[PDB]
Amino acid sequence: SVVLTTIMNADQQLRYPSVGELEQIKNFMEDSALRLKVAKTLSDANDRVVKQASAGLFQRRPDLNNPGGNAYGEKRLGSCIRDLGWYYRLITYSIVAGNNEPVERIGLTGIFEMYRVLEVPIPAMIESMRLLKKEALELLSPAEAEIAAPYFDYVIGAMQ
Amino acid sequence: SVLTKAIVNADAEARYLSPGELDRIKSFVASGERRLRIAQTLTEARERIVKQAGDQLFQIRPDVVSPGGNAYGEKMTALCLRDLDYYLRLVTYGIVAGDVTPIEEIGIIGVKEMYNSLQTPIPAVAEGVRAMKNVATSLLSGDDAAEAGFYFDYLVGAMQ
Amino acid sequence: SVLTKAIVNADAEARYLSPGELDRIKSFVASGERRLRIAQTLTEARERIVKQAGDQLFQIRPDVVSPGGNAYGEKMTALCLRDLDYYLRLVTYGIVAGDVTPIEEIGIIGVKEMYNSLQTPIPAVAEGVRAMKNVATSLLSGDDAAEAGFYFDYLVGAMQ
Amino acid sequence: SVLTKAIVNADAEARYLSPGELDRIKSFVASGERRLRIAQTLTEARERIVKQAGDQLFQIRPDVVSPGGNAYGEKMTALCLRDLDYYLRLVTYGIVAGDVTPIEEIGIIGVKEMYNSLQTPIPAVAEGVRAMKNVATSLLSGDDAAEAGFYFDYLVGAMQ
Amino acid sequence: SVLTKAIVNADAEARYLSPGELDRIKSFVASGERRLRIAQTLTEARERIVKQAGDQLFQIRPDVVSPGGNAYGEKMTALCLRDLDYYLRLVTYGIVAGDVTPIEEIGIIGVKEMYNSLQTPIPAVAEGVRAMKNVATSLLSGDDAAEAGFYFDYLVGAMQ
Amino acid sequence: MQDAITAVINNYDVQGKYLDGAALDKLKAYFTTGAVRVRAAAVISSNATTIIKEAAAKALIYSDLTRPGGNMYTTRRYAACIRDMDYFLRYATYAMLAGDPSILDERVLNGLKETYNSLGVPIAATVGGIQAMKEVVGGLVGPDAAKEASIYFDYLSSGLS
Amino acid sequence: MQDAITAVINNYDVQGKYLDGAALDKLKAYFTTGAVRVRAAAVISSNATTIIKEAAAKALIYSDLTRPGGNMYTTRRYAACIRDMDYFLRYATYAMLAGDPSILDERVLNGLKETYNSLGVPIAATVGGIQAMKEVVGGLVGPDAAKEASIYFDYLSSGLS
Amino acid sequence: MQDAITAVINNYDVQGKYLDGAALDKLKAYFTTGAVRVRAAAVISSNATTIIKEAAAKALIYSDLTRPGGNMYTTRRYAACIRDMDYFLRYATYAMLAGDPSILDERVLNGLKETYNSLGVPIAATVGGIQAMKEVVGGLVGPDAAKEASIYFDYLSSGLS
Amino acid sequence: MQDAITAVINNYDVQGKYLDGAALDKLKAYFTTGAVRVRAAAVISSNATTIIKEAAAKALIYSDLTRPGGNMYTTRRYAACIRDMDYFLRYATYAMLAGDPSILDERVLNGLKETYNSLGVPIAATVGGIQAMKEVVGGLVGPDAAKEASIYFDYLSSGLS
Amino acid sequence: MQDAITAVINNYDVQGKYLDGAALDKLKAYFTTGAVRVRAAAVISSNATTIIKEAAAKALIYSDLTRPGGNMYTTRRYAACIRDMDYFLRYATYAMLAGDPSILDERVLNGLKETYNSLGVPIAATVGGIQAMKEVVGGLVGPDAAKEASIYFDYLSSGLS
Ligand SMILES: *C[C@@H](*)[C@H]1/C(=C/c2[nH]c(/C=C3N=C(/C=C4\NC(=O)C(CC)=C4C)C(C)=C\3CCC(=O)O)c(CCC(=O)O)c2C)NC(=O)[C@@H]1C
Ligand SMILES: *C[C@@H](*)[C@H]1/C(=C/c2[nH]c(/C=C3N=C(/C=C4\NC(=O)C(CC)=C4C)C(C)=C\3CCC(=O)O)c(CCC(=O)O)c2C)NC(=O)[C@@H]1C
Ligand SMILES: *[C@H](C)[C@H]1/C(=C/c2[nH]c(/C=C3N=C(/C=C4\NC(=O)C(CC)=C4C)C(C)=C\3CCC(=O)O)c(CCC(=O)O)c2C)NC(=O)[C@@H]1C
Ligand SMILES: *[C@H](C)[C@H]1/C(=C/c2[nH]c(/C=C3N=C(/C=C4\NC(=O)C(CC)=C4C)C(C)=C\3CCC(=O)O)c(CCC(=O)O)c2C)NC(=O)[C@@H]1C
Ligand SMILES: *[C@H](C)[C@H]1/C(=C/c2[nH]c(/C=C3N=C(/C=C4\NC(=O)C(CC)=C4C)C(C)=C\3CCC(=O)O)c(CCC(=O)O)c2C)NC(=O)[C@@H]1C
Ligand SMILES: *[C@H](C)[C@H]1/C(=C/c2[nH]c(/C=C3N=C(/C=C4\NC(=O)C(CC)=C4C)C(C)=C\3CCC(=O)O)c(CCC(=O)O)c2C)NC(=O)[C@@H]1C
Ligand SMILES: *[C@H](C)[C@H]1/C(=C/c2[nH]c(/C=C3N=C(/C=C4\NC(=O)C(CC)=C4C)C(C)=C\3CCC(=O)O)c(CCC(=O)O)c2C)NC(=O)[C@@H]1C
Ligand SMILES: *[C@H](C)[C@H]1/C(=C/c2[nH]c(/C=C3N=C(/C=C4\NC(=O)C(CC)=C4C)C(C)=C\3CCC(=O)O)c(CCC(=O)O)c2C)NC(=O)[C@@H]1C
Ligand SMILES: CCC1=C(C)/C(=C/C2=NC(=C\c3[nH]c(/C=C4\NC(=O)[C@H](C)[C@H]4CC)c(C)c3CCC(=O)O)/C(CCC(=O)O)=C2C)NC1=O
Ligand SMILES: CCC1=C(C)/C(=C/C2=NC(=C\c3[nH]c(/C=C4\NC(=O)[C@H](C)[C@H]4CC)c(C)c3CCC(=O)O)/C(CCC(=O)O)=C2C)NC1=O
Repeated sequence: SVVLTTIMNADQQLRYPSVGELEQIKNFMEDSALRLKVAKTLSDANDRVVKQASAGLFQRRPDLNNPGGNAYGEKRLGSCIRDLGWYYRLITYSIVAGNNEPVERIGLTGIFEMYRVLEVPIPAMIESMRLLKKEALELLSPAEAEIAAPYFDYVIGAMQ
Repeated sequence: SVLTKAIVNADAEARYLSPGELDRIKSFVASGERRLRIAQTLTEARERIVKQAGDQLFQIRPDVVSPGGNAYGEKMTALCLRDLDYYLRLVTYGIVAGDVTPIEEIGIIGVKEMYNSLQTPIPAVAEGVRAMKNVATSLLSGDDAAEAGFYFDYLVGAMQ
Repeated sequence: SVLTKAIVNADAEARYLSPGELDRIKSFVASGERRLRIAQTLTEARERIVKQAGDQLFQIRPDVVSPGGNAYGEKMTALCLRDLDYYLRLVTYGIVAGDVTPIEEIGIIGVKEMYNSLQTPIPAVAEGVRAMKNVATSLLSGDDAAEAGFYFDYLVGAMQ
Repeated sequence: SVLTKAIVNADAEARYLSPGELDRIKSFVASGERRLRIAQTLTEARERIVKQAGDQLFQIRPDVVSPGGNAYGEKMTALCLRDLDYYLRLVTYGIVAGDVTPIEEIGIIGVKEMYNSLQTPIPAVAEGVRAMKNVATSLLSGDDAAEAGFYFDYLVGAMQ
Repeated sequence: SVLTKAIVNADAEARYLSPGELDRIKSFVASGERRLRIAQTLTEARERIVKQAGDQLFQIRPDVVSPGGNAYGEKMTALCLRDLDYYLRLVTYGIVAGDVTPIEEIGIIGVKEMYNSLQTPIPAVAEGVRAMKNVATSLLSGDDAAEAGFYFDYLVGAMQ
Repeated sequence: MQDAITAVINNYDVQGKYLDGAALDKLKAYFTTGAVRVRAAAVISSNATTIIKEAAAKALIYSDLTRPGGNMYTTRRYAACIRDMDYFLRYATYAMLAGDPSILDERVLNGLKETYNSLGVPIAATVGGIQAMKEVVGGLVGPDAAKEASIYFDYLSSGLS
Repeated sequence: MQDAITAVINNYDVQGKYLDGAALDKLKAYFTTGAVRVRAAAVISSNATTIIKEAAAKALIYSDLTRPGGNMYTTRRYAACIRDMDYFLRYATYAMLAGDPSILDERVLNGLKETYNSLGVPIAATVGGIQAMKEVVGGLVGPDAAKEASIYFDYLSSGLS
Repeated sequence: MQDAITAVINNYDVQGKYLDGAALDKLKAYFTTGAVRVRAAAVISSNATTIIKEAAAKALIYSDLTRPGGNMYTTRRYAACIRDMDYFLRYATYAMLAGDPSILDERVLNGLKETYNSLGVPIAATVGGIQAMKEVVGGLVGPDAAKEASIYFDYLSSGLS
Repeated sequence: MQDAITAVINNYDVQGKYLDGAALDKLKAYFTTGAVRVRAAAVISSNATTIIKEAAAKALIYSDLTRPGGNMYTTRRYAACIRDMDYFLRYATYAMLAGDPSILDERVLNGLKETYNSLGVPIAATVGGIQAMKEVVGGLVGPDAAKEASIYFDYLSSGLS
Repeated sequence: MQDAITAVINNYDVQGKYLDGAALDKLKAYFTTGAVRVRAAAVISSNATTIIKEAAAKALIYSDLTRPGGNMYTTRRYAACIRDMDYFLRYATYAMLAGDPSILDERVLNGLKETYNSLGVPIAATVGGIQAMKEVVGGLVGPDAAKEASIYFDYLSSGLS
């Protein structure tokens, strides 16, 4: 989280938190009251947004469910949908957390090294998270959309 | 500043600006109006603040203005008041910047060596900064007084 | 208290409490919880505040414990500390009441003739009260510190 | 309004406005939008309120529309209805103002003398006002109903 | 101003503003920026203009600063320079107004009586105004120099 | 005079004691009933004159008091008695708001019994009128304000009698 | 009478100071708002008479002012209107050409209440007539220039009442 | 005295109209600036004595005023002059809070000119002191309320001079 | 590196002055232009890769750089581009977030001409590629935020060439 | 390391559970109190050396530790013990800010026990110094953060012992 990111820098430089660092640590909490319902709203759709994004993604890329495709079969499709659910859970975790910490530390550092022995399309995950961000914002208002858009941008900005 | 501390931090990893960093930069630009107003209010009353802080300092530590004192004499006292004005200027710079980065480079790094060479009481200078903090917080509303005094306490802690 | 000096004004005109008076008589009861908690907090640390206030008072004005001093001797400084405890009790009373009304009756009206007959230094007692203010605001949150500092400053100003 | 009442007391005591008075003004300006909403609703629904309050007052005391009654006749009753409209406008003004200075200066001072001169039943007028109270509180939410009804009860008390 | 001289001129005939007067008002509002810039330029250099003009005047007419002179002595010379500064201020007022209406009422009507009572040489004051005109025209471009100088010649002619 | 908050303060000030836990509990007990007192005060203020009318109707008028030989006979004495009822109602409201009968003892009950006996005023009739007012006030306020409303009326009646 | 240009100079002259930044900002603001004023003055002119007729129909006529007893019952009382008006126009067209109240206080709105009180002339009616012309001129003049004309008309109405 | 809200209400009541869009926009125009006014008033109240001290130092004392023959000579006259400065500052604060110089007209400038002429007080020196206080207040409050604060000090100065 | 906030402080500290009106106006301008910059930074991010591909297709590819002999002829020379780029993005997105040339002169555009001269790397080609990215980002970002992004891209291209 | 927030995230990610009402309750309970954590951390940072001074004066020095044969004897060992003092204070502040002793376990208690055993450090003396730290910090920060500060000092003392 933000506290972890600040304390890591402080301990790396061997010093207390800074006079501009506490101003950010306090501003990270005052919007937490609003943000709690923002990440909450995506929480009770978690088995629905991914379910719809399957219908947004494997018709866009039909080779994912074609004989030369990686997601042929009901169980193979289930794996891709479970991966989408994992990414949705992680992005919600980071939304509740602050900085990129929850997603980067768990399911972002080593995507290419995983898929290197997995044969799963990174350019397909690009559109997958594009559609996830596309469908997860209309549940929110524009005020919440402004507090949700950058949190969605990091996946398609990192895997690239 | 906050912008420098945020952009260069997301440049040491070869990534774009973090979705966690497309925030507190935001609160900084939001509170920039209040920061500018507070800095202007401190700047208008620079002479009165310096004069009263020097008065309080010379009462509380009268040994410095004695014959065996570093600041004994009219022009050695003028130099002490000039140093107090310098630190008030640095505090205003820190307030506008939103971080103690500029004040740190301008008037803190090596201050121990400089004052040891000149044979000046660093605890006396710290007490002068505290008196300046009291006089400054006497001229401001509670929130703005706390905001200015937080930087003043940074100066007091650093000169230590 | 706010209660006593709002029925008195209504009775001075011989009317009922006004619409604009029955709403100001509600904010005080709302802040009564905070006032009671602050007074209990100050009451818990009554001896430490008294002892430290006496220490800073004697350091600032050692003439009172000089041979040509009113409080010269162990019993004379004991009486000074007892007066300090009295004034701290009055400040707690003012904080709970929400106005300065009880403290004026108990320990301000006639204090000039008090310490003139007893030959006690008013500026010395005022400095002791200010040391109490510092020690007390050292043990409180910022808003509560300001609320208690209001009554401490009133006592200092009235002893003048 | 609340501003005028605070300023009058401050001028009477020859002192600037207290922090409590400033907090009261801040709360009043916070409640301004709600006060405007209640006033707008009553203004939009005034005519029906007037007609129902008139019917309620008449069937509570039909003697006023009797041969020996003050309001006997079409043009004699139109004046009573216009008076009820007048006090409804006054209570809307009091709602927007926040306290009863405009109502006091417009419709209750000298009202006893005026109605004694006109030989109109003041207690009957009070019951007619209470009918407006019921009809108006029937068109508002609970706390808005309490807010408007407080001014209505003020008018009822000021009548007698 | 021109607006005053135009609107009141079309008010003595009981008509609206003439189509012949829905002009040069327009030229005045068009040249308002230039007039404001010229007035600010003169105001910025008020001390240099006054000092040099007084120098030239005292060289041209040394009798006034002689023992039998009206302006003999350091404070009598200070008063002469103050009068010159007053007339420079009036010239700037005329420039901004676009007409000599304000300077006429402020410092021309009755000036003959005042200076005759004080026994001051009106031709000497006129020469001082001419010196101020020369110094002012030395600091301006040709068009702006002519524009300010025309008011200067108005003052010179009026003091006559 | 003192309110419920400056009454505990005066108790702890004549002993030199600080505000211990019991004082905090007492002040909490007062603070928890703040809003109901204000609402009851507003209700009595808005319904004052009707209260006096019903109290007089139930207790005083339609008797020998308003007849010749009574102490309510003649318009001047009737107006004086109704003004006294108005004053009693207003000071009862003040005492109920302050949570203390100190104002009642200080500004109503001092010298009132001897003034009434020096004038011939029937104290029993006064107490009956105050009780009728207490009944009407308890009826108007509701369960929330009835008991603490009635305690100050019974305080006034006990001080008079 | 004063405009903005003269008002700033008069205010800065009694205290004897040169024109500083604040004065140059006020004069600059007037100079920037110097074309819409001129255009709206011409718009108020020409269509003056229709403005007066529409305002009269909207506020004055169709009321007690025309029936027997009113202060516009007959002609010549009707004729004192259109006149009476044409002032409140004319003036305040002067105001929104040399924008400052000043003229409206010195020439039109000064002792007018005394004259009306001595001549009858319902002040509430003649203020409703002013607001009617305010509406009609706001309609005719335009979106942005509807304001400051509304300002001067409101000043006239408020000062009269 | 009257403020923005009461001024709107009165200038609609005297014409007998209801709250329309213009008055509503005026009232939200006052409402939007509520926080700035109260913050500036709190700052002025906290720094009241320092403002008077600095204004007196800049404009009055250390001159012929405080020497014999000056009006501000003697302790009685010095105390009266600083009391007058406090008067002007406090009433300017009230006017800034209410958004209306009506309080200044009713309770400050009425007869002040003739009173000062009778007492021999230097009116020009008083206006200079008021302007020094205005400068100090504008320094303390900041651009947020500097203009609103300055307009009422300027109103006081223009009324006196 | 420096932003506007740091630049004003640095060139006001070397001369030892407090922040005056001009410095406040510059900081005011940056603070007012502080939201479109943040939005356009996020817009540039995510759509970065398509921006690079469009710029490459528009300027670099379909030219001498792809046939045998070119500096993008084979793979890994095509790979050193997209890389090389992603800088000139990344940087100048930093510039249009902490707006000042500074970063572009200290980190990216400094000795780059020497490196390209020692490694081949057609500078005219790599600046035409910069202008293609400028056009595509001006298209994607918006009407007003297309400028200052054009400013930093022009600074990069001009400095490189 | 972890704080309260990331501790909740990891504790739910281990079983793959979305954030529920209980988890959001824990996050709310952490968020509602961290502002006092920020103030306490600022106070501790501003008074770091003073806290070490009073803790050493109360618990370590004026004893056999500073005399010959003591562990704190000689300036080298004195500086080592005070650096350890400062490190304990800083890591306690980090733990109180994060609301979790995970950082204390990972970077403080790991290897410290048998390290002190191999170096001859008196663990009882270090524990006494840590508790003196906690006493001074509780005195400084006040009731708001006293127990939150003291719990992690107790954690350090219990881990060492
Ligand atoms: C519910 C109506 C009761 C009633 C009323 C009644 N009123 C009149 C006449 C007038 N009433 C007013 C009132 C006001 N002027 C004000 O300024 C205000 C407050 C802003 C008020 C309330 C006035 C001025 C008049 C005079 C006539 C007029 O102004 O046009 C009359 C007529 C009297 C008559 O007997 O001729 C009546 C009857 N009568 C009832 O029975 C109702 C209870
Ligand atoms: C139901 C009423 C009974 C009654 C009363 C009565 N009272 C008077 C006269 C006075 N009453 C008062 C009252 C007060 N003084 C106070 O300070 C207070 C509380 C603050 C009160 C209530 C006083 C001072 C007087 C004397 C002066 C005066 O009249 O104002 C009278 C008049 C007696 C007479 O005629 O001389 C009456 C009748 N009488 C009854 O029969 C009822 C039981
Ligand atoms: C009759 C023509 C009018 C009328 C009268 C009315 N009166 C009452 C009640 C009372 N009237 C009095 C009167 C007096 N007491 C005195 O000392 C004197 C002076 C000699 C007078 C005139 C009193 C005391 C009462 C109260 C009851 C009692 O006498 O004990 C009522 C009853 C009111 C009620 O609420 O019950 C009425 C109706 N009513 C009319 O309509 C006539 C105009
Ligand atoms: C018309 C909407 C209302 C009205 C008016 C009315 N006015 C008069 C008479 C006069 N009105 C004026 C007015 C002015 N003189 C000025 O100098 C100015 C400002 C520049 C004004 C506004 C005066 C002086 C008179 C008397 C002399 C004259 O007529 O010129 C009358 C005539 C009254 C009579 O018959 O004696 C009337 C009727 N009447 C309405 O009904 C409207 C409310
Ligand atoms: C001297 C023993 C003490 C002392 C004095 C002190 N005074 C001033 C300034 C002023 N004192 C006066 C006094 C008077 N004006 C009157 O009309 C009378 C009655 C005859 C008196 C006594 C005034 C008007 C001033 C203001 C300046 C002026 O005269 O123009 C100062 C200067 C304070 C400052 O801030 O500049 C001082 C120091 N100070 C001590 O410590 C002594 C105990
Ligand atoms: C692409 C449009 C053009 C092009 C480029 C090209 N570049 C290289 C190699 C390097 N480029 C860099 C660049 C940078 N280092 C920095 O630090 C920065 C700023 C932060 C820049 C811009 C460097 C240092 C190298 C050399 C080391 C490396 O490769 O990382 C090559 C490879 C050359 C080779 O084969 O040896 C190429 C091809 N080629 C084109 O056709 C365009 C004109
Ligand atoms: C005396 C000329 C100066 C001075 C000294 C001073 N020292 C202390 C306290 C201590 N000094 C030591 C010293 C040493 N420990 C070692 O191992 C060695 C090397 C052999 C030395 C020299 C220690 C350990 C202490 C702490 C107390 C203790 O010994 O247990 C003080 C007291 C400070 C306090 O805050 O109490 C003082 C004053 N003071 C002067 O003014 C001289 C310049
Ligand atoms: C001080 C209150 C007590 C004391 C201490 C003491 N410590 C050492 C040496 C070391 N202390 C450490 C400590 C740490 N390593 C870590 O990672 C952390 C937390 C992040 C800590 C606290 C280490 C590594 C050493 C060894 C290396 C070094 O000296 O820096 C000494 C020196 C022992 C010697 O002389 O060899 C001492 C004296 N001594 C006392 O008397 C106190 C009870
Ligand atoms: C005693 C002399 C006299 C008269 C007559 C007079 C008339 C008069 N007619 C008016 C209106 C009006 N008069 C009429 C109509 C008519 N008028 C006629 O004489 C015809 C019979 C009829 C048309 C066939 C209409 C339609 C209006 C409304 C204004 C308008 O036309 O727009 C008005 C304006 C106020 C109002 O609307 O009532 C006046 C003053 N005043 C006087 O002093
Ligand atoms: C010796 C190793 C090597 C190869 C092979 C190579 C290929 C190569 N093909 C390219 C483009 C391209 N290549 C193709 C097409 C094809 N590509 C094929 O291997 C198929 C035969 C065919 C599809 C059937 C197209 C269409 C483009 C243009 C870019 C685009 O597809 O948008 C480019 C980019 C530059 C350009 O546009 O010319 C490279 C790097 N470069 C190398 O260094």
